Amino acid sequence: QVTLKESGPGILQPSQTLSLTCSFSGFSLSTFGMGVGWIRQPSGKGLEWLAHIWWDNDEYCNPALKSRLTISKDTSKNHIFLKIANVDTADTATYYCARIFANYGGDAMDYWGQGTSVTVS
Amino acid sequence: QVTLKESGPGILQPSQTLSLTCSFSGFSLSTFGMGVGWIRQPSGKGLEWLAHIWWDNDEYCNPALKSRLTISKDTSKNHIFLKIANVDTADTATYYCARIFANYGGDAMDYWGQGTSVTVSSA
Amino acid sequence: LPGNDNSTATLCLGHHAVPNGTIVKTICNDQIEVTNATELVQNSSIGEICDSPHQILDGENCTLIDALLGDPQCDGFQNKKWDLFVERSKAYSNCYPYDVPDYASLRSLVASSGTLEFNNESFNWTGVTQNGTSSACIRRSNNSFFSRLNWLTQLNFKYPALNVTMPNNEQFDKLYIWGVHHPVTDKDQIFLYAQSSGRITVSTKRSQQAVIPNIGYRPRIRNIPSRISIYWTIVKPGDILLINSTGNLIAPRGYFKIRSGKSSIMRSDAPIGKCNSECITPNGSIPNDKPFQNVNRITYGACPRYVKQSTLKLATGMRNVPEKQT
Amino acid sequence: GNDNSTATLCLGHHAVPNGTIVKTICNDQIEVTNATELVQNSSIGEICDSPHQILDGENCTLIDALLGDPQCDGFQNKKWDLFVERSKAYSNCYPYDVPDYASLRSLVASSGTLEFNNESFNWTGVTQNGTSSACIRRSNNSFFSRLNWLTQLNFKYPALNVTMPNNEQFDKLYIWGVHHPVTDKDQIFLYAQSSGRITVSTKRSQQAVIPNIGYRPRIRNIPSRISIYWTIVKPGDILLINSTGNLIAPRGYFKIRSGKSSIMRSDAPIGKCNSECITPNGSIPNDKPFQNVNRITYGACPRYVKQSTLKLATGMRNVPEKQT
Amino acid sequence: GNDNSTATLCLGHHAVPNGTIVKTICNDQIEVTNATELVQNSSIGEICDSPHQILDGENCTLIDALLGDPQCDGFQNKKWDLFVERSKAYSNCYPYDVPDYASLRSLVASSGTLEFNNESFNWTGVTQNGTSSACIRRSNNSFFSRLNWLTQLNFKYPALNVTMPNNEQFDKLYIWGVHHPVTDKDQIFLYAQSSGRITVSTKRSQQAVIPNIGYRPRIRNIPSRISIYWTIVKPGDILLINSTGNLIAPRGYFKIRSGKSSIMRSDAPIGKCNSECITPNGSIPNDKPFQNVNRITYGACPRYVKQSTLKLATGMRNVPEKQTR
Amino acid sequence: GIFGAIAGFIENGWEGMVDGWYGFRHQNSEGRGQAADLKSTQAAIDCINGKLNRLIGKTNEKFHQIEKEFSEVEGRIQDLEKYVEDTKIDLWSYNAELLVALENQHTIDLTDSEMNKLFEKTKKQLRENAEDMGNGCFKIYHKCDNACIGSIRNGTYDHDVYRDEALNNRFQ
Amino acid sequence: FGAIAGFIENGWEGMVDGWYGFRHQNSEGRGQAADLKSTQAAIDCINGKLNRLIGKTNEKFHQIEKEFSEVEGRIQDLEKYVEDTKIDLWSYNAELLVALENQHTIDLTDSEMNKLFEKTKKQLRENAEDMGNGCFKIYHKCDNACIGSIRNGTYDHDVYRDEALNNRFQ
Amino acid sequence: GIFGAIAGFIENGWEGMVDGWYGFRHQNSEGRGQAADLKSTQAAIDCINGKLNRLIGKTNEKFHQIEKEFSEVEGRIQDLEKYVEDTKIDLWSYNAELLVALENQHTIDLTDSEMNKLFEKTKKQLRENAEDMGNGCFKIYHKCDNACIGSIRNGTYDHDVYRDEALNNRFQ
Amino acid sequence: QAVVTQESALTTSPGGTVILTCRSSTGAVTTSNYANWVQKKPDHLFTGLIGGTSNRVSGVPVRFSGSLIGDKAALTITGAQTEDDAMYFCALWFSTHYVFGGGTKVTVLSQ
Amino acid sequence: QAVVTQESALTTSPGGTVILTCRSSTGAVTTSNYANWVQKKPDHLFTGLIGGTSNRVSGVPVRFSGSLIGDKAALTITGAQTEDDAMYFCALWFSTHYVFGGGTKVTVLS
Ligand SMILES: *[C@@H]1O[C@H](CO)[C@@H](O[C@@H]2O[C@H](CO)[C@@H](O)[C@H](O)[C@H]2NC(C)=O)[C@H](O)[C@H]1NC(C)=O
Ligand SMILES: *[C@@H]1O[C@H](CO)[C@@H](O)[C@H](O)[C@H]1NC(C)=O
Ligand SMILES: *[C@@H]1O[C@H](CO)[C@@H](O)[C@H](O)[C@H]1NC(C)=O
Ligand SMILES: *[C@@H]1O[C@H](CO)[C@@H](O)[C@H](O)[C@H]1NC(C)=O
Ligand SMILES: *[C@@H]1O[C@H](CO)[C@@H](O)[C@H](O)[C@H]1NC(C)=O
Repeated sequence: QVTLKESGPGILQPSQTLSLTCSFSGFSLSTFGMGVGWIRQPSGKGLEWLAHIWWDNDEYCNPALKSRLTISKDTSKNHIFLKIANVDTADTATYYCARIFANYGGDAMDYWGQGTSVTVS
Repeated sequence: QVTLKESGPGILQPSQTLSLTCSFSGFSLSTFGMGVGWIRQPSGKGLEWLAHIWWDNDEYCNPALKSRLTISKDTSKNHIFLKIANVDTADTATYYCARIFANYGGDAMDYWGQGTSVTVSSA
Repeated sequence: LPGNDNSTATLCLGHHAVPNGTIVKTICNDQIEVTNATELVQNSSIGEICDSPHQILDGENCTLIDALLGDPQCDGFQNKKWDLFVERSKAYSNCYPYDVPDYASLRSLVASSGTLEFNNESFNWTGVTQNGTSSACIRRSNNSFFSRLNWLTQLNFKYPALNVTMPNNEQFDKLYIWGVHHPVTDKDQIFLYAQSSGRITVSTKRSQQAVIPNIGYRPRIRNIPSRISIYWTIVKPGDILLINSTGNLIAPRGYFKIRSGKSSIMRSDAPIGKCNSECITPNGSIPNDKPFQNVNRITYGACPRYVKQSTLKLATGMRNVPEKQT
Repeated sequence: GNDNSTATLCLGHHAVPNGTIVKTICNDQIEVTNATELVQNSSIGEICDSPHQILDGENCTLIDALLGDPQCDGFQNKKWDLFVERSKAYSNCYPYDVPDYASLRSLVASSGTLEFNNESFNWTGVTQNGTSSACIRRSNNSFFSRLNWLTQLNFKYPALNVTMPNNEQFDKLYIWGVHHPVTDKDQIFLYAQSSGRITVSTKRSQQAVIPNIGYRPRIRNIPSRISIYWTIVKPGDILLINSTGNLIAPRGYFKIRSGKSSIMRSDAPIGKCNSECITPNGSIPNDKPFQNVNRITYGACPRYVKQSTLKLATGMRNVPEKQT
Repeated sequence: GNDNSTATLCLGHHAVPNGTIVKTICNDQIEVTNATELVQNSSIGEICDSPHQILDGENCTLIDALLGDPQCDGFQNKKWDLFVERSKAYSNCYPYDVPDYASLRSLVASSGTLEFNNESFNWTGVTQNGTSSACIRRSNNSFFSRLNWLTQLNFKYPALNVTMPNNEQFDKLYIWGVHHPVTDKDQIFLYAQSSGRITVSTKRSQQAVIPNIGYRPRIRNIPSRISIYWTIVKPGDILLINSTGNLIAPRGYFKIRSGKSSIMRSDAPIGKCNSECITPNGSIPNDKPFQNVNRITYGACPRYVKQSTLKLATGMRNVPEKQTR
Repeated sequence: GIFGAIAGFIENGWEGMVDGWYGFRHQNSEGRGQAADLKSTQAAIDCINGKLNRLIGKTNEKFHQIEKEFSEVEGRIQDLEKYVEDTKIDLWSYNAELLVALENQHTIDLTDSEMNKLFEKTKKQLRENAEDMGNGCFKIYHKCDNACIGSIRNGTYDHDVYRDEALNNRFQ
Repeated sequence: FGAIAGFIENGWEGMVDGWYGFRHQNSEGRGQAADLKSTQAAIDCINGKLNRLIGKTNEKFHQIEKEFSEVEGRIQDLEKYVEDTKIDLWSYNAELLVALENQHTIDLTDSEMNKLFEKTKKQLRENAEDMGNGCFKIYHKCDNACIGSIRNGTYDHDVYRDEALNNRFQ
Repeated sequence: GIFGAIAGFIENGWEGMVDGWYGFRHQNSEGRGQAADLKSTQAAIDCINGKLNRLIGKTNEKFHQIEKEFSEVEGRIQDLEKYVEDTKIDLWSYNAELLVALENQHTIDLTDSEMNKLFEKTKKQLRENAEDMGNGCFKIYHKCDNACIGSIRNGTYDHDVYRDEALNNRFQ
Repeated sequence: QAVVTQESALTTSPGGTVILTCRSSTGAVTTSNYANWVQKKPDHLFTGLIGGTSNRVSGVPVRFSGSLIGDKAALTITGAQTEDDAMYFCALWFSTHYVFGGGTKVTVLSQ
Repeated sequence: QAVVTQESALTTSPGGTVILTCRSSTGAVTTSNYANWVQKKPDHLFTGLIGGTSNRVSGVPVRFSGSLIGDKAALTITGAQTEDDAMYFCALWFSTHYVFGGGTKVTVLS
């Protein structure tokens, strides 16, 4: 079956770096036309999409966070790395993981992860 | 008016032969595009289509019951006969004989009979 | 169930088929199915021979050579032309016993002529007695001999040498049938030819023959221990037939006209009926519309070629694809 | 985006790098993948008697076995399916010849039977079992195992009128000879008469011959010749012999039948195989429909074609390969 | 012009206004543009000896040339490849009839050799070189050139026991005759004995004959006949002749070989061509694979058939243009 | 056992086609089209009788022949006469088998090819107004009654006057 | 007049350069030429027949007497019989051989040019249509330079697709 | 290499495949796959099998014939025996030549024609989903994975389900 | 074996729009499958609604309609009433037999 | 910044028809914007519903449907039930990134 899980520190000091690992099963990155998304919930406001990574090492990300966000992958062990530098109290949010399927006609975010809450203080 | 009636023994012993006769009026099997089908309901599960007979002596039945199902027709007295061999507890069902209309574009499952309850037990 | 619009059409084109197709072989396969197949061999016979196109002469226990020499019971075949002689297995000689060198040669040539037209000739026989007779060849309950032949015997116990000759001037060939009589003992040779020895010599302008009589004993047939060897000579137009002999001579009465045509001989026991057919076969008559037949190798007239195959099917339609579950 | 919905499914056919060459109706150079040779141009080199009974010659011709040559004394009452005449065959008996040589050799070999039965002939008044010093049988003088030389008696040679019927269900073959002396004195010394004549007859045919005294080239220190004649007696017939000299009377009769026996001259030795083809070169397999080893055959054996090889294509055209 | 983006690019095949008719496996009235003729139904009309040696008949048959007829003496020791025999031939010597004429004529025909050699037979005290009256050569009277007539020396006949041992390699053919007188009076004065017997013998075969006395029809004022027999001597064999009269003896032998020579009966003249076919009607080309001129043929020739014509389609279908539309 | 526009040459062989040999069968708004067709039956017929007449009635003349069976055993002459007919029967028997087998293959091949020419003749008749599902049956769009179908058999069937309806039940 | 055909409804005698050719009508007017691919193929199979027949002879030097003057017995009858059975078999063999190659030749040239018709049809996979009489209704207006490309086979359907589907369809 | 599925039924054939006589080669996003068809090769083999059993093992039994060679020389009788033997060899040699030269022509014609139906069968099942060009290959739409190759190999390929997706490629 | 799967149950208010589906595990659902829709009231007999995926049985009100929605067949009820509280079954033709689905319970809140 | 705005909340009875809108500041939405709707149940996970404005994610019921209404993207529900009470978002692609909307609260009277 399809299942993605998130891991994070949870509590971090201001102006630190964020390290999140997204582990997924049931689908391997060698398949043509699949990526994984990355969206966070500020727990009360609306969602904000930030970045995603495609299968051919092609990356798109939020223009508002070009200089502070770094996203990588681990094809062999099916792991996804998310890096956010210079954290702030605006980044205090519940962090979600999701997959995106690249088929003809458009993209679809079918299955999403459970989520990991991150608090900055 | 189009009406269909089912008749049966009701209570049968295991490993017997089930005989059901369908009585209908308002139409005849000599007309082109006319047929009568048998559908049973085990009273709680889904529907199971058994077989049907077309007006040109064409036979179609469930492949899972081909060796145990025999169905014929009588045009003179307007009757439909169905035989089931080696009955079991899974054959305890309410059997419906129904009219199927063969027209252009597909078949119409318009008219259905009231049905006849069939119980298979050794008590 | 018949889903169809009022505009969509089919125009399905096909061919015919039959529920019962004919089994017939080809060069690639051997069990292909074609609609109708026509037999190409004639494996059936009527059982009789009909003389509608040809003039058939029946045997009636008389072989061709016996009628040629003039047997008493074969006297009904005098000067009777024929188109095909039929010989019966019941044939048996009932006259003076005889044999001929090259029996198949004399039988074939006179069958090809197909004409027993015989003319009597007045041979200048001086110093002999003609019309010799035997007790084993009875005609009308009286002693006789071969009808076309002439036995010779002494007159006053003397047999002068015969130097007879006659020429041929007619435009056709002349066939002469003459023989030599072999005695049974030295007493009979003296008592029937007045000379201890004997010699026969006939000659034409292109060929000659010479026979010495072979004295001795032979098995008894029809109460006669002697034998007669009969030879045939062909005399061309303008030729001269000279015969010199001193005994053991069977004189010929005349000549047989020969020709070339379509006449032949055939041994069969089939009876004679009335039909309209050309093929003649020892089993009877057969239709000739088929291109092949397997009745018998012996045949006559316009006949199909003989094959050893019992049946040969020829397709006359197209391949059969019937049924399709209904 | 859109994935390219392209495909080829480009079907093809089998091809071989090494294909043989087969001629067709309108061309002679059309190579094929597989082909089978149709004619047989090779032989084993020996004759195998697996479906047939082969009787080997051992320098003994067929006629010498009929008459009883001393070197052919081991071929008494022997049948076969194919008679092999060795090219090394020679005569070691009294000089002789038979008019119409091919006919006597044909009917005897076709019958394939030398079951000779001694008959009850009653030649009296003559000294039979005549000797000859040119057909020695291992110690002394002999004449023939199937013939009897009829010599004179005390200056008297009575005429012989031996009659002997044929009451049996099969045809009888009689082999009787005629001896020709070299001098008139020899004729007088051996038959006591200056003239001779032999006449045999049946109910349908008669044979009469006259001896011819004369000189012949000397063979095996014998200047004379013997003429051999054969007579066939049908069932129910009677064979009558009347002669006054120069008669080589038979000792009995020969059975004559019909069958698949035949005769052929060959030099190949005998052997063991499994085939139904016998040729002078040897034996060949009969699987192929044609052959060209020899035109003489026996049994279920293929025809003789003139072409050295005939190749039938058992496959389709290859049209080599794409290469590079 | 035609700038409406329309093109045709039609394709087709050639045609001929005059098309011939050629048969197929079914309906035979189909038309073919070009066809070839297959059976040779015509002949030049004259046999030409370019590849082979043709010797003209000149009213002389093969046996008369063999026996040395006075009018055929020009064929002494002449080789040939096909002995053409004319239909105007006749004999001008002693009348003779041979037993098995078609056999002796055939083997000499295949030999293709009339090279005669003279062998000095040691004849005993008998008069040789008998001369007839009907066979004339330069108005001197003569006999057969390749034979020898023997009569009584003074009043006797010392019966001949001569023999010729053959020791060469090639096969030999001997032609010897037997004379049949007309009456016993002529028999007595000629060969000095009322009886007669001629016997030849080899190491493998023998031939026997007895003279016959009788009258025969008058031909060329000679009522007596001559019978000719032939004997073939194997190399290493011996020919032995014994006779007591009425013997015509050979002066030697004819060489016999194996080859491709034969005979042929025709009336066509002799010319010069270049072909490998000889037919009694004439010479025909061999390019065609079949012919029906005559069944008798010689050399590399097409097979004989019965059809008058046989057209082979060297072209294809000839559907007509049916004029212009 | 029902009328469902059954297929043609590559699948089935019809049984009700008795007057003709290569007939059509159309299923349109009326429904039935079993009928015969000309110039294709006769063409297949033409090669059939042509084989027959050349084979039936073509008989040669033989009057006098040698004896084929004998009652007395003879020498080389009887042996030669027996063989000279054995080789004649054997060669004629093989000629008969080779003829009828080769005559048979051309019969089936021509008949199959004759109908294939007929099928493609109609296929080139309608350029883009119809296609085939792959069973010798076409799929003709547009208002085609029996008169429209019958015009296809007889030759005149204009593609352009039926172009507008053809392209709407097609690629568009 | 115009609107020429081919294969269906007659060939023409206007061309004698080869055996199979082409005829096209476009802006330059009238055109006609022939190809040496199928013409050579039809020729080579035809002279393949005319080499095993024209020049093939079997040597025969000595045979039996095929005619007779006098009358004889079995010997003359057998010699006449052995000649009639040989002629009749050879007469049948000549008839069957002629009819076999006549049928094969007619079908082969008919079948071989159908390969030429199919070859030029698949080159115009959708740039041209069929007219039923051997003609191809080619779209995408173009001059005489196209006709050589068809014979050479260098016709690219992709570069001419724009005008090949505008006259078509719509 | 160049790949491209170069040939098949035109130009050259295939030499790697051994398991059958006719096969398929497809190129798509999944790579290259090859597999032979056991239906078309059966007819070609059976026709070839029909040639072998009809000639191999079919022999008549001849027992007694005349002498064919002679160490002596004779007249008409020996010459006739040589003539009747020579004309039998000539007729049988010509019969063999006409037999093998006709079987090869039918074998080559049938093998080309039998697998011609194999190429024609796939085209009739791709009435609108594919195009055809001059090397025997196809242009099959839609995206043709391992399922479409199997479906067209087993004959259970539906053109209507991917009918509208095929037309966009035909549109451009 | 060609199982047929549809929704287990559906709910709506009187007047709402209900779209039922009929899915086949063999693959695409086409007009050749001849989808048939039959409803079963608890006290009334079986009455058919749509035959041949597009042809409507005469007598049923206009709110019932059948069509093809993508890869599966569908039955649409526009403006459901209080009398539509009944079982709903679908049948598909697989060229040899008819296979009925598990059934969809369409419940309308009437009380 | 290409902000995306949706309606704040919607209320309906069980069985009614609900139409949602997804507006943006850049202008009209075409098929290249790849509109996506996702659903947030209060005690469950995010569930993708429709991708590319026409390709529905498999597993959801047939009631949900997305299409283009006028010049704008939209999502339609035919006959909502009491299990549809969740929070509905909407995504748009702007050729470099996904701008994710404000959300629409669908309230169903249970
Ligand atoms: C094609 O159009 C014809 C003509 O309108 C239709 O035939 C009629 O259809 C109606 C409606 O089903 C029937 O009540 C009539 O009885 C039909 N008339 C006749 C004369 O048959 C036909 O049904 C249409 N076909 C399709 C597939 O829509
Ligand atoms: C049917 O068979 C007969 C058999 O004689 C044949 O003549 C006839 O032509 C065949 N008919 C058809 C229509 O094939
Ligand atoms: C043989 O002939 C003699 C002498 O006449 C006689 O005694 C004897 O019985 C005869 N034998 C037979 C078997 O006939
Ligand atoms: C094409 O064919 C034409 C006509 O035969 C010829 O002249 C020309 O050389 C060929 N090649 C090119 C490249 O045009
Ligand atoms: C039949 O074709 C299917 C379709 O891909 C394939 O998977 C299967 O292997 C083939 N064979 C069988 C025996 O089902």
